[PDB]
Amino acid sequence: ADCAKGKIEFSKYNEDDTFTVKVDGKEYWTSRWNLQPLLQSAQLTGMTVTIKSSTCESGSGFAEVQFNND
Amino acid sequence: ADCAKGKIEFSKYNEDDTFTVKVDGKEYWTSRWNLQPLLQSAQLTGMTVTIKSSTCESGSGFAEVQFNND
Amino acid sequence: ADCAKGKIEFSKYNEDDTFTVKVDGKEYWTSRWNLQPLLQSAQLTGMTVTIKSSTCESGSGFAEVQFNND
Amino acid sequence: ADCAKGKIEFSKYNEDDTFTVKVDGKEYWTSRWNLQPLLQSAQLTGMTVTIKSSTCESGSGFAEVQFNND
Amino acid sequence: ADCAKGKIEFSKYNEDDTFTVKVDGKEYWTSRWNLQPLLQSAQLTGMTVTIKSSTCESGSGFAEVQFNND
Amino acid sequence: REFTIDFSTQQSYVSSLNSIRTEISTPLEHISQGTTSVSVINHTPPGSYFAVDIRGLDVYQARFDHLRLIIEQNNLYVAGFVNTATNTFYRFSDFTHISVPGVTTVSMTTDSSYTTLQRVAALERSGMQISRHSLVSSYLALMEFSGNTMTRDASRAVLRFVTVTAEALRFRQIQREFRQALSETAPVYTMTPGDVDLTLNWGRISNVLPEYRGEDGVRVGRISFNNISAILGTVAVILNCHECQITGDRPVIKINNTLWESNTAAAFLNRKSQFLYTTGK
Ligand SMILES: CO[C@@H]1O[C@H](CO)[C@H](O[C@H]2O[C@H](CO)[C@H](O)[C@H](O)[C@H]2NC(C)=O)[C@H](O)[C@H]1O
Ligand SMILES: CO[C@@H]1O[C@H](CO)[C@H](O[C@H]2O[C@H](CO)[C@H](O)[C@H](O)[C@H]2NC(C)=O)[C@H](O)[C@H]1O
Repeated sequence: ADCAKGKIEFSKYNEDDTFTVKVDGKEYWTSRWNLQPLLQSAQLTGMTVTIKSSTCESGSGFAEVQFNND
Repeated sequence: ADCAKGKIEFSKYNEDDTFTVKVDGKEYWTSRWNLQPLLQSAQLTGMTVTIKSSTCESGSGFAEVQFNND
Repeated sequence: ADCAKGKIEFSKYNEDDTFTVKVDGKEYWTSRWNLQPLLQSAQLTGMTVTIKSSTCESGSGFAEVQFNND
Repeated sequence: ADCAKGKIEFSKYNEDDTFTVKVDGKEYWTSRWNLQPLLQSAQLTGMTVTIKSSTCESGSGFAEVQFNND
Repeated sequence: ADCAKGKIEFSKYNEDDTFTVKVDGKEYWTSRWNLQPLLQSAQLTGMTVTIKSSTCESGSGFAEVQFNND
Repeated sequence: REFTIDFSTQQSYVSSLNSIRTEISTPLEHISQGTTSVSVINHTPPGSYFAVDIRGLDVYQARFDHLRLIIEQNNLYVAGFVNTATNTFYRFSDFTHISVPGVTTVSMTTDSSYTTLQRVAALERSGMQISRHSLVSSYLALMEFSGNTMTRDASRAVLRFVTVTAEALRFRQIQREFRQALSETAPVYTMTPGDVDLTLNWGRISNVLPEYRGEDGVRVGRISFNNISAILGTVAVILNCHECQITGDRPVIKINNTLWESNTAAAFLNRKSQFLYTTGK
C-alpha cells in the first residue's frame, strides 16, 4: 500500500543504524542503509516520496519508496 | 540492445533491494547496488540515460546503463 | 536528549575514523561511518541538525541526529 | 602514459561491474570501485579529468585519474 | 598540527591505491576510502580544508582533515 | 563594431568596460541596481565579433596604439589580435569561423585555450602578475610577433591582455582588482586562485544567475555569493543561455533559500552508504 506521499519533513539517523523519515505527518523507518543517502537527497532537493509497505501505521518499517522530482 | 533513452521519470527502491527507473515510458529494474545513487543523481539533474538490456519490455532487468550529456 | 540544534559550523574526519561536527558552539563525534557523507551534505546545504545523545557535554559522542530544512 | 585529458563525454556502468568514461574521443574502463561516484561527479560538474594508463588505445583500462578544476 | 589550509587545487587517485590532494601548494595523500568522497565533494564545492597530522610535511600521509564552507 | 579600452586611469578603464557592456548586453531584471547589473550578452549570429583598440598604456599618450583585439561577441572569447601598423590579424586555430575584412589574416597553429597558452607561455595564471609595465611589455611582444605559431612572449602577452579585457568585461571582481594597477602608485595586480576559479566557471554561472529571484545565496560549484552585492561586485556579463549546459536539463535547485546549480548538488548527493563504499574494495 501507499503509506504516505509528500515531501520529507525531517530525516533522522538512529542509534540502531536505522533511518527515520517524516512524510505527510507520519513517521516511518528503514533498516536498508542505501536508503539513507537516497532519502537525504530526496529531502534536500524537494522530491515527492511515496513510502510503500504492507503495514502503514505511523512508526512502522518500510523498504520500498518511490522518488519523483514533482 | 539499447532499450530506452531519455530522462528518468521516476525511480523506486524495491523491497528485494533492487532499484527501478522509468525511462521512455517503460520501467526497468537493476540489482547493481552501485547504480542506485548514480541513477538518482541522474534523475534529479535531468540527465539523459540509455538503458541497455536483453529485453526492452517494461518490467525488464538491466545491468548496463549509459549516462549521457544530451 | 537534544544536545545541540543548529547548522554545522565545521566537520572533521579523525585519525581513528570517527567524525566530528560543531553544532551550536559545541563539538560532538560519531563512530558511525554512514553519518560522514550525510553530515557533509547537511553542512554544505545549511541543514539544521539536532544532535541527540545521553551525554550532551561538548566533546561527547553521538549516534542519533535529526536533519531539518529551513 | 598520458592517455587523455578532457571532460567526460559520457559514462557507462558495464555488465561486468566496471565503469567506462569517454574522454577526448576515446573510451576507458576502470574496475576500481572507489572511482564510480567520483567519475560521475566529474562528469556532472564538467571537471577536466586526466587519465593515465600503460596503454592509451580506446578500450584500455585505467586505475589512475586526476580531477582538475580547470 | 595544521599542515595546510585552503581549497583543494586537484585530487588524484593513484594506481597504488593512494588518494592525493593539493592544498595550499602542497601535496598530501590518504588511503582512507572514507575520505575520497568527502575530499572530492570539498573540492567541487570549494570548501576550505585543513589537513592535520602529528607531523606536517610534503607528500606525507594524513587521516585528519577539517572541512569548512568558508 | 569598434570599441576602445583606455588604460590611462582607473576612470578611463572602467568607463571603457562599462561602455562595451551597455552596447553588447542587457541587464537581468532581477540583478540590477542603478546602471550596475549582471547583463546577458544580446543574441548575435555565430561569427560576429567586435574590435577593441588598446589605448592609454602610456597614460593619456598617443603611443603604443597599434594593437587591436578581436573578440567573438557571443562568448567574449579573444579570437586573436591585429597589428594595425602591418594590417595583420593573427587568428587562433579555434576561430577559423571569425572573418575580419580588409586585413591580412594569418591562421595560427596555436589554439586560444588557457591550457595551451599557459604551456607555451610557461606562465600559470594563478599568481600571474599584471602591471602597467608588463602590459607595455606585452604590447611590444605582440607588435614584434610574426608567424603562424605563438611564441612564449606572445603567449604571455595574450594571457595578460585577455585577463584585463575579456575577463574583466565578464567579471567586475577582476575589473576592481586589476584597476588598482593603473593608479599613480603603479602597484602590481596578482591574479588570485579565486579570480582564476571565476573565469573557469563562467558558463556555469551564466546558466544559474538568470534563475535568481532574491534567494539568500547562490552556489555554483566552488563559487558562492551570499547576497546581491556579492553578485554585483563579482559578475558583470554572462552568456545568453536562452557552454551553458554541461549535462542534464535542470539549471537550479532551491535548497534552504540558496540557489544551487543542480549539477553541483547532484555531484555530492550521488554517494552510496559510506560503510558499503569503503568495505567494497
Ligand atoms: C553513556 O554512553 C554514551 O551514550 C551516548 C548516546 O546516548 C554516546 O554513545 C553513542 O555514540 C557513540 C559514538 O558514535 C557510539 O556510536 C555509541 O554506540 C552510541 N551509543 C548508543 C547507545 O548507540 C556516547 O558516546 C556514550 O558515552
Ligand atoms: C578518547 O578520546 C576521545 O576520542 C573521541 C574520538 O574517538 C573524541 O575525540 C574526537 O572528537 C573531538 C570532539 O571535541 C575532537 O574533534 C577530537 O579531535 C576527536 N579526536 C581525534 C582523535 O581526532 C572525544 O572527544 C575524546 O574524548
